[PDB]
Amino acid sequence: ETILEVNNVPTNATSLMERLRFPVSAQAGKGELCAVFRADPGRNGPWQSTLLGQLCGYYTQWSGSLEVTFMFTGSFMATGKMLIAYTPPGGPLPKDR
Amino acid sequence: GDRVADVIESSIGDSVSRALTHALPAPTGQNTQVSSHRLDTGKVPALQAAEIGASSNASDESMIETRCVLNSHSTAETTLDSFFSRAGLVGEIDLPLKGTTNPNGYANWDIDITGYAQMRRKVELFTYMRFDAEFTFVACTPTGEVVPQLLQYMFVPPGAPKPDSRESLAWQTATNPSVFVKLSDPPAQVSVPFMSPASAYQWFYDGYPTFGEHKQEKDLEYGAMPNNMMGTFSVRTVGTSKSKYPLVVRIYMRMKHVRAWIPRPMRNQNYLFKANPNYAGNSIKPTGASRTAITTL
Amino acid sequence: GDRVADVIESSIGDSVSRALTHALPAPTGQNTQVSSHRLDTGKVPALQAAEIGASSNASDESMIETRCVLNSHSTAETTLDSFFSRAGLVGEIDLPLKGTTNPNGYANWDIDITGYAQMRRKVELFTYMRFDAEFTFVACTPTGEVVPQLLQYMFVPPGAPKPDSRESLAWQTATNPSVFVKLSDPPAQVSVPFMSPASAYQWFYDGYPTFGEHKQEKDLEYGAMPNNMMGTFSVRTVGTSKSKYPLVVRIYMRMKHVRAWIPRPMRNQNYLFKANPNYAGNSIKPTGASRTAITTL
Amino acid sequence: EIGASSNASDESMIETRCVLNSHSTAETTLDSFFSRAGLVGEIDLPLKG
Amino acid sequence: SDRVAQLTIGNSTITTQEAANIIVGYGEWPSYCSDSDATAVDKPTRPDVSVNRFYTLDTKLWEKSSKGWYWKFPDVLTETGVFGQNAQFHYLYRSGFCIHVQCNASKFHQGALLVAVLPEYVIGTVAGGTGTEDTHPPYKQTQPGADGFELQHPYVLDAGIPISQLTVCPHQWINLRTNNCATIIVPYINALPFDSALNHCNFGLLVVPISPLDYDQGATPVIPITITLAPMCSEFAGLRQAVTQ
Amino acid sequence: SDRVAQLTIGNSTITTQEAANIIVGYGEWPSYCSDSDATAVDKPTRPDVSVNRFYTLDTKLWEKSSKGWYWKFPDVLTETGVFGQNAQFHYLYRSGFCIHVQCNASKFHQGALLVAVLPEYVIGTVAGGTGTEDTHPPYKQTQPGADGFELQHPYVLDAGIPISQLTVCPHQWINLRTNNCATIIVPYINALPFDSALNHCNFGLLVVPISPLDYDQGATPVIPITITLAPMCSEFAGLRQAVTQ
Amino acid sequence: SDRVAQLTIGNSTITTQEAANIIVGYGEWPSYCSDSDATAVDKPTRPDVSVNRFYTLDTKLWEKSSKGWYWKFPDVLTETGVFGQNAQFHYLYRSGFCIHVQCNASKFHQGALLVAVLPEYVIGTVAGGTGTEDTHPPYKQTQPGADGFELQHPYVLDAGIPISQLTVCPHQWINLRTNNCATIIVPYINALPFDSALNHCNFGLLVVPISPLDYDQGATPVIPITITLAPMCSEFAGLRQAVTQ
Amino acid sequence: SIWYQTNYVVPIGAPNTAYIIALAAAQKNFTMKLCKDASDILQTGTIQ
Ligand SMILES: CCCCCCCCCCCCC/C=C\[C@H](O)[C@H](N)CO
Ligand SMILES: CCCCCCCCCCCCC/C=C\[C@H](O)[C@H](N)CO
Ligand SMILES: [Cl-]
Ligand SMILES: [K+]
Ligand SMILES: [K+]
Ligand SMILES: [K+]
Ligand code: NA
Ligand code: NA
Repeated sequence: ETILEVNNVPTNATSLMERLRFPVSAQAGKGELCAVFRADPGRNGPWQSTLLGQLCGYYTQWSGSLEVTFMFTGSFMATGKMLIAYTPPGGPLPKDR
Repeated sequence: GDRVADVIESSIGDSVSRALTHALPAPTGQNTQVSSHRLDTGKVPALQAAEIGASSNASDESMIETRCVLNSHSTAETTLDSFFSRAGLVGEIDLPLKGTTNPNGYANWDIDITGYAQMRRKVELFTYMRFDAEFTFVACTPTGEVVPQLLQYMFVPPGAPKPDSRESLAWQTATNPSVFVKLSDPPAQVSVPFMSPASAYQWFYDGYPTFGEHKQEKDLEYGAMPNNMMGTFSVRTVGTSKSKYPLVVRIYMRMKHVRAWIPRPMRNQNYLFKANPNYAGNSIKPTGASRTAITTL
Repeated sequence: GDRVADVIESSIGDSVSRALTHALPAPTGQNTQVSSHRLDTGKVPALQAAEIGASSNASDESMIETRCVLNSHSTAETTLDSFFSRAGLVGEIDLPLKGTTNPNGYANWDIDITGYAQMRRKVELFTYMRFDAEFTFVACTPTGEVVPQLLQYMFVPPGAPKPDSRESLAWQTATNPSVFVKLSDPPAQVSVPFMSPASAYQWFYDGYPTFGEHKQEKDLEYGAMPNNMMGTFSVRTVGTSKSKYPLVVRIYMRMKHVRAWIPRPMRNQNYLFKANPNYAGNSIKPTGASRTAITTL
Repeated sequence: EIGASSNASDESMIETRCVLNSHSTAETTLDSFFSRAGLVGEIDLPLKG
Repeated sequence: SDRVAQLTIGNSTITTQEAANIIVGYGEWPSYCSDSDATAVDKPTRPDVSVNRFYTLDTKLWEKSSKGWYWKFPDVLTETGVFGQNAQFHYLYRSGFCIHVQCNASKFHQGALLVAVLPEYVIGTVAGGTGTEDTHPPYKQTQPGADGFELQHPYVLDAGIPISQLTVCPHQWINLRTNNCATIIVPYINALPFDSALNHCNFGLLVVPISPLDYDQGATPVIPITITLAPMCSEFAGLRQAVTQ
Repeated sequence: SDRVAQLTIGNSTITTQEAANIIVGYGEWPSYCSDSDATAVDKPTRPDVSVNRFYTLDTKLWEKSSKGWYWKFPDVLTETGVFGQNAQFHYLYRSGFCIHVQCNASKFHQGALLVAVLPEYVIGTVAGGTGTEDTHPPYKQTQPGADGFELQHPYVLDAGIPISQLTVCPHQWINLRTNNCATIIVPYINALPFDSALNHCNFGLLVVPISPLDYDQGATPVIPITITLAPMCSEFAGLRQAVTQ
Repeated sequence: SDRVAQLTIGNSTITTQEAANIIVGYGEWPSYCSDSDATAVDKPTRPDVSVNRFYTLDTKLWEKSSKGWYWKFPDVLTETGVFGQNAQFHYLYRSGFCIHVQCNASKFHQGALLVAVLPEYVIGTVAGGTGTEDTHPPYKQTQPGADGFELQHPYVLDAGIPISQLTVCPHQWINLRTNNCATIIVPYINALPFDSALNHCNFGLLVVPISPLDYDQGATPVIPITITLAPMCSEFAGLRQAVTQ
Repeated sequence: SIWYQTNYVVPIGAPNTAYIIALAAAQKNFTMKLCKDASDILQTGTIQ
């Protein structure tokens, strides 16, 4: 496992490190979207930061399952429950939870 | 575990393809057996019912009196490899000095064998085909002259960077396969494996490659099968300065280790465009020749 | 047959109810065993976690020092038949001489035992009940006097014609069961089987009997279970002329061969209507008694 | 935090069928990856220069 | 080891690190209908993974003044996913359910919810207040769908029965200092082998605060309660066109 | 005994008293996908009776001037019944089909229809007539749904290939003096183990009059052709929300 | 039992009550050089306890704005204790290392450090900014000694390579809500059996905040990161006078 | 896609925002084929 840049938005050199982590915070309500990304490992985007993504670049075809492990780095006193979903081909970006 | 009877006596999940027919060896044409006259009621081999969907099962022996003929005529030349393992032209690339097309000493050809009719009509006899191939590259000037020029051929699979100049960094070819050959050498020749992500290439794909609305603007993608898109064949003269000679590269393909499935009717109208069956609606011609009347030759 | 592994290792169709618990014989109250002092770490029977959903498993022996008590106290009186096989009033029919109600010497009572609170509260302790029943009919005048009058009781199952007069042809009772008895005879009494189309009668049915839009006009059918609708009990004085006496028929039911499933909280508000749990919103009372403070009796 | 990669597999996260995988791992050996000739040097021998 | 748990069914997995065991209603796991209990003769359809999976249907906000809510089964799901479609195209249906109620707060918040399953949960009305009117609950109240419905009089469960005795039903508590979820497995409960998913709700799910939510000003004030459930051993029969009511 | 037949699958039964046997395309019955041909790892769903049953989808009128029609599979069914729902909720699909084409007339009517199944039936355009324009067929023509579509140039099958050779494909004829139906069983045909029911039509069904319909004035002039079909061994995988395109 | 740990080597013992296991780099424990891998013929000296022991070398302050630091091995220790003396008096040296990085905060603080070992950590320069100047890093930057050095551009690790892939190297994380230390055992890594402790750094230790340090005003704001390390299986050869460079 | 199932909850005194780090890799059934050059070439002019 290598770090996936889900937060691949900031581009100025002094904010590049921010690409390595994304946030969560107290929401005021219900079923809010936190983040989204394509699962395609050899496509431009978040996966380019991973060694998998890079090695993928030297091969035309691939096959297999992938896995993304999310580590929470808030304080010990913080709690929460998140729903992480994988939408197979054909399903458009989910509008709601 | 399963306790209800219907789950126990279920055929859900049966993965065995039950076949009604089987292949038999047949190295020669069938022989003819002696037959005699038959004047019998009830038995009637001449009468058929084409509606069933089968071909007639009547043979020479049951329709006329036959002698015995021992037939040694071979069936070997009609195997798929006999039919297809013959090299035919599938591509032509021009590298002129002055021009509109590939004028800068390099060219990128997307691999598609449907640009030439002889070859295209043969492969389209089937729906699916799986095979390996031998590619031969014949290069010379437009008059067929052989000049002292060095060329580089590079196979660029989908996703690899396509060169955009005779000096592109992509020609470093550290992973893609490249062939360096002189026009004065015999034609370059290599073996290519079966490369599709699918189990076979398919000359016909009745569908779309992506989901979504299929608005007229994106109807040029109907029938587009990415599984047949093997990449680009790129060629260049090897130099930082322009070549002194105008060049032509002819590409020949020879299939080998061929398997084919689902035969279909053969093309009877001229081809107009690559990978698409459009035909000229104003010039629909009969499949073959005509005559003036059904009662005269 | 099934060839794919997932079909073979499937539990689809398992009809065996896997039970985590089992009944044990228990004819007497549990005994008490001698216990002594325990001054130990790690072991802690007094501490619980009610969140789990289970009741405490701590016993007398583990909380105080106990002596041995051999308990012979029987558990027989708390079986369902002991509790329910006692006859209680479930219906009352008036046959007056002058009046608004049943003034013509006959009456039709739809069988429903929810009109009387003592009985209704006991059966509603459970959701489903299956049982046979013994019905006793006590008849007399409104003062409790016994007069020389002949009556006819007829059970009219759903779909059988309900009498509409003391002289209805339906009283021919050629198939329905009827009881002819005199008020001077002891109370009539009969045995009735479990008659529902369902496996049990259910005092609570969270649904509608029919499909369709459920517009406010037909909301009186919410919770209506035809499976509990056993028909009509019809009674008449046996004559073409009016009876000389005003009569009252009291109906008692005694369940027997009882089975019950799914216990529920017991009714804590007065009943208002038959077969429906409406309660007076302006008079919601605490389940039991109150006191002025939590620190004094 | 331990430093290891996740040990969770498809089978323990969703209900899976049986798949017999014949896909080869031969093309990702070091020789498959590296035994392909690439340009590493260029030398010019001009007339004037 | 009683506190950590993973529930996986279909293409869905739920995790919890503050559980309080699992309740199996009436000590019986769900099962398919036997050939001797069955009566309908057509071969049923048992879709399996496409219908027996977790569906997260709704989130409520727990407030210091919340009364409590209820949902009806299978009503909550009749319009969701492949399960909904089957419930609509078929006259007969039966299944068990795995219910997972979620609610996390912090070690400084407090409160306790009673999470219970009450079979045949018939709703009553206040009878015009005086108790003289035989009024009836409207459809949106007896079958509220995925939104659930708020209790008007939790003490008598809007049905004239004491919530103090609701624990005689399969249940768990979500007491914030202890756990953040409740998991209840319910077998199919009915007096018939199969029934209509539309006309009949086999049971109701009740989530009622018994010890009110509390915390000091400054601590996250939005404390959601999310309901996730999965049908188990679903069977459908009596196929025809799709019907919603 | 070759002429009488009964086809029963699911809750549906078809009868015919003037059949001409049954064709099993490419001499192979439909089957489920094996564990070695499969690639996708999720456990598929196989609904069985609720999707493998006969659906009567359309009726056409055979007229003395009819050109012929085609339907695409599984397109014809993606919006019908429980099958449609599954095809919409799942990315992957595969199944075989039993096709039963119906057409009865009288012993005084005449004509012959060719009923054939052509795998990967790619439609072409007339290229602007002159053949200089690279135009493409629109969606309603490549996937006509249950209505089917009428052939513009039957002789070249709207694809530049001779209908005279269409018999190299699984087929039967409905020759009125002989039979009143055609029955073809088709196994799943594709170069992949499963595929999208929406983006890809595995085969097209062609019903083309080759010997035109005729009868004397006074005989019933309305001669319908009805299409009834049943998916066989349907499997679905890759579940998510419902999608129609 | 994965969280509590005691490391004892030489006359030194380290304890931790919030550990996250131990990483053994490349799954191989340190060992002495075999007679077949060796080339130098003099009998080595293996001081044992006086050099293989824990040395606490430095403390850094983690601030909300910290970029990260690195240390080079064996550079950090060449001037410390009996180990330093041996590294100076001998031409040849080899050893493995047990690295223990320490950082405790409170249950109300948060943040995550990536602690990794990168063999042959060659430092690059920004090439005059425009990238046209072939400038080189100075000695104090390539071998910073016990003080370590602060990263100028952590994202590319001051060497044109992505820190996002640094986890392909032996590492642990110090995520404050979970643990307060990282322990990595590194075997001797080199393409030669012994080498100069002065001219060559076999690997660099990187301590980089990836999830920034945070806490509310009023909580202890000084959060140190202390580095303690122990050489393992140290061997020295090629004795002469002491040399520092 | 990542959604809030309930909510991020914290007591008085703990930060209101926290971060998640994602780590990705392939499973054991993962294989690749048809070796090709990567889309990027990390040099502009000649490397000196
Ligand atoms: C160094 C020179 C190597 C040249 C590499 C040639 C690779 C050719 C692979 C054979 C591909 C078969 C043709 C496949 C598809 C058809 O052309 C069309 N796309 C069908 O629409
Ligand atoms: C000749 C006299 C025969 C009298 C026949 C009496 C038959 C009574 C059958 C017992 C029925 C049990 C009560 C069933 C349902 C409840 O009363 C309500 N409908 C519940 O809503
Ligand atoms: Cl990809
Ligand atoms: K022969
Ligand atoms: K006893
Ligand atoms: K394998
Ligand atoms: Na014959
Ligand atoms: Na205990």
